[PDB]
Amino acid sequence: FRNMYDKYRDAFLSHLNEEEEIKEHISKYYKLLFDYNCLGGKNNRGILVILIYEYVINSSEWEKAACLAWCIEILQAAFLVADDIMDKGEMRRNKYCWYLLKDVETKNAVNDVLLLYNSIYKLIEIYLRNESCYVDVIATFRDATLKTIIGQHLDTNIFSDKYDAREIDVNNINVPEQPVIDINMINFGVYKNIVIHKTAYYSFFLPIVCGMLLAGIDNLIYKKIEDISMLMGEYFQIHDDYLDIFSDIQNNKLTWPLIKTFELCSEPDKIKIVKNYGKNNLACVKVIDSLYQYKIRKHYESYEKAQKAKILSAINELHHEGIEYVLKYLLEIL
Amino acid sequence: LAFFRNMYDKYRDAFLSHLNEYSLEEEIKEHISKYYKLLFDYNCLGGKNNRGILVILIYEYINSSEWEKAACLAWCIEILQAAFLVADDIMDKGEMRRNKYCWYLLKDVETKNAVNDVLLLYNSIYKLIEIYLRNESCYVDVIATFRDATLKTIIGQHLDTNIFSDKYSDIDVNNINVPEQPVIDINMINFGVYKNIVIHKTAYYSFFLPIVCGMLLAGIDNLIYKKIEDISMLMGEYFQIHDDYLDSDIQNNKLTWPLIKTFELCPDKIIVKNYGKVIDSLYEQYKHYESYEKAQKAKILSAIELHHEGIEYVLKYLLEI
Ligand SMILES: CCCCCCCCOc1cc(O)cc(CSc2ccccc2C(=O)O)c1
Ligand SMILES: CCCCCCCCOc1cc(O)cc(CSc2ccccc2C(=O)O)c1
Repeated sequence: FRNMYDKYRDAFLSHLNEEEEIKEHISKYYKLLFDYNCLGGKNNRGILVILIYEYVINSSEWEKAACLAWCIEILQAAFLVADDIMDKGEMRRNKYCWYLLKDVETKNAVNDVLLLYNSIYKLIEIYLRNESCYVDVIATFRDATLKTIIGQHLDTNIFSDKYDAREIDVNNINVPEQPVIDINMINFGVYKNIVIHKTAYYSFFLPIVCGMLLAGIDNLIYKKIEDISMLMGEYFQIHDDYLDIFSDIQNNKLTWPLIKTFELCSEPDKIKIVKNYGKNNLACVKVIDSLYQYKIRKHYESYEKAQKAKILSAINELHHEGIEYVLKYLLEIL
Repeated sequence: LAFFRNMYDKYRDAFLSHLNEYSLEEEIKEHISKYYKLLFDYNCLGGKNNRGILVILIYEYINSSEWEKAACLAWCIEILQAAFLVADDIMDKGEMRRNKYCWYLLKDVETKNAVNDVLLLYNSIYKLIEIYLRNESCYVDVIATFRDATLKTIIGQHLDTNIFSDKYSDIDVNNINVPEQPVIDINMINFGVYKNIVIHKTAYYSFFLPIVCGMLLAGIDNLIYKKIEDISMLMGEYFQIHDDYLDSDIQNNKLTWPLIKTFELCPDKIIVKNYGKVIDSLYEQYKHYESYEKAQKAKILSAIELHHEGIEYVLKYLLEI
């Protein structure tokens, strides 16, 4: 996989490359945009396409599968660039975030998101325009992205001022909304709504469905895969929330640990939480951290056991030895 | 007409419905709606709608089902326009757009949302086209037209943003310290480059796309598309240049027509010390626009050798308005 990279980068660079001085500057820039942001990640989404396809093969077919696999990694790159803009991040994959670079800046990074994003659909035209799944593939990418955009919306706004059912001041361009958690949003239903949309569709559903469509599978097994994907996304974002404890607390994010602590702590501790969650002051966080007291460590281990079981149960009702093997596999390496 | 402007709520609500069919909780769905209805309303309405009407005109030159599909494409262009405006304002750090505050400036919105909202508006387009034209034979071609124009636009934007920048000289992935102070580069101050920028940044999506949209839906592939591409390239220029004439362009260190015309014509070049912060008085110093508009209008009418009385009429018409 990691070998095929240059081929797809260059095919798109080629597309762009049809005044000479200008063409040359464009290339130096866009090659870096690709290299800087597409390489360096673990590539789980990418390999998943290749694995699922394999288990459901001449060189031409790999060419097409590896294309889809790389298009996922591009999508990922686009999301990381955008998310770092939005969250005002510092570090990503142990380098500076793209937008932070003096030769890049926020102005270019925005434009670059749209570029990466659209690059995907061009590469799919180059390699799969004639395949019968073509239209379905481009649709999968579109629908997964839309779901991701909504999941991102929610994650950004769940505790925000705009969330009665007061509307938006199209005249207030000044003053800020003193980041303040909203106890009404601190429940599992909402969290799942965010986590499923923000991560499950593009991290699991998309790659699997890509590998399945190319292979010729529409059939009632896609909805089975959607549900497994929903389950995996949760299992997994929640894992991530467990680690980012050992910026989210100051970044005022809805996390699993936050919700578990809330449904579990005494009416007086809930108030401490509200006074310290998301605020700048270090005493405030050193303290949420100490509330995590309710042995969140242990409550995770309990959830991981139970959720892993829910995931395996749904996989065994799939009736496809090849896909079952891959998903059992990914659930070990995820 | 304002028949077009009437169809608006239908397409906005179709896409809002799509969202409202997601696996979410009712309270959450309600907030989502409130927000996205505003994103559409605030950014899609208020414009002149030339790109929109162009689709409807070209197509016309018809039962209700056909309008439904053509007005879809027409609105999709206006949504595209909305997304480009939102994005451009973030990039150029703008203040006012259509005589209100820019979307991203709003305290309930901020840069963090606006970015995400550009992607949402953009993708909304392709969903609307699935809804209204999934079964049409031109479907695949239509979605590609939108894709290719966007890509050209994106490149045009890249150029417009960077033509005078530090990296364009005869990238440091470790420098994150406030950017270099902006300086024009005399090497870039020529017509070739400017047409490169203006063609890509505006011509494909403002002219080519809406015309090709009206053409594909109508059943025209044929060798007349490349004719339309060229007219479209020409109009793009004719028109960005007009906008340069009305023109914070000097202040924003932008490559403009007046800048290039003055440069090829003017010790005065050493412009370099004041552009991007008297430039104004260098312009009244050196009428040349009125000369170009007469010549370019002629070049455009001459190309409209199209052999199609219906299309020719509309293009002659748009060139007036
Ligand atoms: C339109 C707005 C875009 C919204 C998209 C939000 C993106 C955040 O969702 C994520 C959540 C996670 O838990 C993990 C990851 C990637 S794994 C990863 C993580 C860090 C570094 C490298 C990698 C790597 O393997 O490539 C993504
Ligand atoms: C993602 C890459 C970023 C893309 C950036 C593309 C730049 C888009 O900005 C513009 C370009 C133009 O050539 C003209 C206009 C104003 S026309 C207009 C203005 C306000 C209302 C209605 C209209 C109308 O003619 O319908 C704006």
